[PDB]
Amino acid sequence: GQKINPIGLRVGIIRDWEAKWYAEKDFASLLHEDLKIRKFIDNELKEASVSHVEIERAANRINIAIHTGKPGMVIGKGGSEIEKLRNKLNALTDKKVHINVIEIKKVDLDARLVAENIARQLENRASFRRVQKQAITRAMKLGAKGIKTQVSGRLGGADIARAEQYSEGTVPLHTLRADIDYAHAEADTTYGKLGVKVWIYRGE
Amino acid sequence: MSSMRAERVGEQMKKELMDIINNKVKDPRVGFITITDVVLTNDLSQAKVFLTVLGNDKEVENTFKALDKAKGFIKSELGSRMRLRIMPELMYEYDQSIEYGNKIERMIQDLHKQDR
Amino acid sequence: ARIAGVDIPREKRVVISLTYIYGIGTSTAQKILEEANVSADTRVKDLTDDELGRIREVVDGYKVEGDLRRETNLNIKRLMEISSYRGIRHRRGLPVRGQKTKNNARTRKG
Amino acid sequence: SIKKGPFVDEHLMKKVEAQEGSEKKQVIKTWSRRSTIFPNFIGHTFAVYDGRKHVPVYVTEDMVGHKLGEFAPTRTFKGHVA
Amino acid sequence: QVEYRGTGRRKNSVARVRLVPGEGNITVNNRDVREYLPFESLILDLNQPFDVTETKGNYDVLVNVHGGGFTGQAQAIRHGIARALLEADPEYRGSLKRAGLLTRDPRMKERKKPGLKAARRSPQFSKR
Amino acid sequence: AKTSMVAKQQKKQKYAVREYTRCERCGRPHSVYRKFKLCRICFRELAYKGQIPGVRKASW
Amino acid sequence: VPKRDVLPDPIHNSKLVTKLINKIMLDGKRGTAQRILYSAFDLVEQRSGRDALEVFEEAINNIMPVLEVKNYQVPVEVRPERRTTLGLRWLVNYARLRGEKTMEDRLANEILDAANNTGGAVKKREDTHKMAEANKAFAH
RNA sequence: AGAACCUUACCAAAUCUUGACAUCCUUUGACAACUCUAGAGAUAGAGCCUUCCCCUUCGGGGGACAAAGUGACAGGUGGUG
RNA sequence: UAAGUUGGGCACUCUAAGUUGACUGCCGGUGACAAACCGGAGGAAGGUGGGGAUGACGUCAAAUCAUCAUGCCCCUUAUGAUUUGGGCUACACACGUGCUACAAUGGACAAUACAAAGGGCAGCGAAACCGCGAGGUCAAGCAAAUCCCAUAAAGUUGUUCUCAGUUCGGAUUGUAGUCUGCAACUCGACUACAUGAAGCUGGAAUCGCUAGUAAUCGUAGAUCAGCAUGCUACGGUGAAUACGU
Repeated sequence: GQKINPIGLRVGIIRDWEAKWYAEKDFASLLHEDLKIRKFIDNELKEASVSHVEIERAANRINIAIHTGKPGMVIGKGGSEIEKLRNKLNALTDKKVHINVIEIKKVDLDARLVAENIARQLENRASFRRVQKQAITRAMKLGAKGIKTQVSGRLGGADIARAEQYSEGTVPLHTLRADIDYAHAEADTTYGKLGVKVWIYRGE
Repeated sequence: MSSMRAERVGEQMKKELMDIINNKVKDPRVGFITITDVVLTNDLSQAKVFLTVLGNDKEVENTFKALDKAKGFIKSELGSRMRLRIMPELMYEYDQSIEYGNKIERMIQDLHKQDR
Repeated sequence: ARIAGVDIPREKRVVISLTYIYGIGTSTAQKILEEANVSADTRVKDLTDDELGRIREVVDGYKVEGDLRRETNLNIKRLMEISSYRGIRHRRGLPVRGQKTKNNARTRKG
Repeated sequence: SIKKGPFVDEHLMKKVEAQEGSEKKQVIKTWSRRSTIFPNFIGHTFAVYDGRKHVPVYVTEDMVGHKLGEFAPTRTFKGHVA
Repeated sequence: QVEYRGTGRRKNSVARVRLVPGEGNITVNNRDVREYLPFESLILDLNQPFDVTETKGNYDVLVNVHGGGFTGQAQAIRHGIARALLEADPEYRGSLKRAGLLTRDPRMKERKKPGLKAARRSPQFSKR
Repeated sequence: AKTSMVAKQQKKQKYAVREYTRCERCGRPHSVYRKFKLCRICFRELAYKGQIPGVRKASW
Repeated sequence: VPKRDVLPDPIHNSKLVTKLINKIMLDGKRGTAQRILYSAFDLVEQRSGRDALEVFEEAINNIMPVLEVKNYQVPVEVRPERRTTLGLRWLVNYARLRGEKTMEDRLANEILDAANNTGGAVKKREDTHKMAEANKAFAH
């Protein structure tokens, strides 16, 4: 297509892969097992808005690291909920796991977090325009070299598929030394689907 | 890109253009007894004038450097003469067909030489 | 002609003469030159007493005078006599293995 | 092409064997797409299901150039004006 | 005696050209050139090194070459010969720069792009 | 439709070769890769996602 | 603009043989084309025994055109390189169109006849001359 | 980027209707391998065996289900770029 | 030593990761002195060396609800669905693509050479035996610079066909076999034999190619239990043409 998710080209040059394990011809089993944990992630997504997870496969152990929106209750008061998450994952993937929760970068300047935020804000019957203004305001307040959020679909309870963009600063896409964070989200209340792609440009 | 109307405009513009260039362009010291032929686009905004001069490769250049200045007078009088609505811009170019056609006659010698 | 079959080109090589009509054919050239020795000595008909000594015996088993004709005739007789599950597709130009005919030009068909 | 000798379905053969022990039967409902011509089907009749309705066709004595898998094209009129 | 070395890499063909004293000749893989390289009467180009470089004193050649086509292998000998002449003494380096055949040609077969076919022809246009 | 194909390819088969390697996350019948058991578009989607550690395009 | 010309030739005497081996190289095969042009070389040196250089030079000096055309038609002066290339192309076209028996009898007959300044080569030459001289009405 | 069956969305036939599949409640539970029979096959009847395997402080959970009832339902390659 | 199989080194090539390098970076001239332009030297790379991904704003109510999701309408004892046959591929046909020939630069026969890339654990089948061939059978090595798939074809070395519907040509069907599939008929491929139509470069129109290029001739991979005239990737021979808008 005209525009392709840039993090597809970015990976393998400056940034690591979403999922990582040892190389062998039995990649089908590893990928079909990883898909189960990826689909299971939604349970923690719906309450902690975890951006993404890097999963590692040791000699016989599995290491993951979630980027939660807040670590306080994902780690629990004193570890009241991590053990049951580990047990559920062990049951589902038919293999144990080594959960290492790390809080996402303190500033809410990342991509998937704000993407889910604005998706839920739209689903809660709030003006996408005002939400975008707040998002870009706090984005430039926090300090970012470039940030744009696109939306598409039937906005504002309409029947017309229109698209909007609200960017700021220098945002080099064709440039490769950009170190960006492409995200996506889906939102609706009663009307179809409304996709949003948030782009973050932090440092070169 | 050509219509009969453009042809009539070219003929009637040639007749007046030859007249003005040889009877009213005094100030350029290099006046030259010239022959002319003119073509235009279908919309009469562009016109090409083709002409011949007598002299060397510095006298044709002097005459051209004089025609370049005189273009204003030519356009003014030409618009003051003809009914045409939009004055076409005018550029003057040598009719290379004169020398090319002469060179075209040259190889005739070669055909007659080998057969004789 | 003289050697066998119906007619044989004169002053020609044997390899094309044996394949000018219904006969041994030229795809069996390697087999016939391995078994027999009568071949294209030169482009003209050099049939001598030494020639045709054993090539007729080597090709004898391939009785081709009307054998293919009778075989095909009985095959088409069975085709149009018995149920024509293949005969129905034999009018449209389809083989036993099928053709998926789309460019039905006027060669096999009316 | 050909493997395991002649190809059968091993259940139509049961029906034909059961109906051939007594006087031969001229009505046999079947599918007949995984069976081949072989001498045990002489004197019988089969209704091969071409796709709309199985139509009986009697077995003749010259089954060398015909197969019982198909008697008429499943493409009725063979998809053509003529 | 002393033996120089040169190499030629072009058209995915690498010739490990080794130069030895002698009458001036080659042994491609310990074999003669006339029958190894099919229809290769083009040895005029291969001996152009002797006719234009280092006066006309022919120098024996031993070449172990693998990869690429026979013509590419033949042109790969020229690069090795030229390199050996260079490393013999730098006096003719400039002349070889001015006599051609010294700048290695990086022109090899390029990639295949979608849109071509068995004949490397771009797709046609919607006519009629 | 395909809602019964997702189970038919998973249900019993009459003989040895009766199935096709369909996609797991997707239900796309055609254009599947037997190495990953995923369709043409699913492979592209996850490769753009960087899930597979394989290298990126434009390496030749 | 660049031509990527090739200097050397198995027969060093004439560099037009480079163009010969290039144009007769149809269907991506060089060996048999070079073989048949060597056969033409030998036969033209044999039939009416003379060095093929003189007969080839006569063919490439008598069949050279001076009148060509570049909905108007105009005679144009020809560059020598284009003139030689068109002459060699016409030679190979005559070789194709003659369709004689042997590999090179047609080729040798063509070169010899062109050296004689007769035959279909000069017929095409006078066709170019008279067709272009018919177009002189647009020169003025 | 694989049309003999499966493949395929259609027709015909054998056919069920919480349905082919899947989840939620319960009677509960390691999911039945193989044969004979009616049946074009499905499917069905059985012989046969699936058969707490993990924690079990004796349950229970889960964990699969053998069949069953239940309201949702599931489902649409039905439609709408 | 048949052969890099062996002892010896990484010398060369090649082999993967750091580093210089082509960046206008220098000179002469042109250019308003500047930018820039032309030529040159050095220089593999001279005016971004070549090739590939990265396709602005947007246009097409362009395509996809049939990857997936997806709001709404409908059937929901049928508009859902278990199993068997076909069917998307039929032909008075036309269409566009692709493959094969119209040829003696050729066909046919015999000895003979040059390539990289990719895949391989139950798969890749070393050698070999048998068979008319397809292929049947046994069998070596290898989780891979070891071993295999696998030979490169044209081409070099000699011969024949001698201008014909041709020793061009394989469309057409028939006979008997081979791999896989329980099954090769609508419905795989291949083989041995026979049969031998048109087509002798194609009218107006018409497409493709700017240098390792076209054109040509081969090779490998996926698609697969088996089935590629389609696709991708690799390799070999290898030209002129652009004066000029």
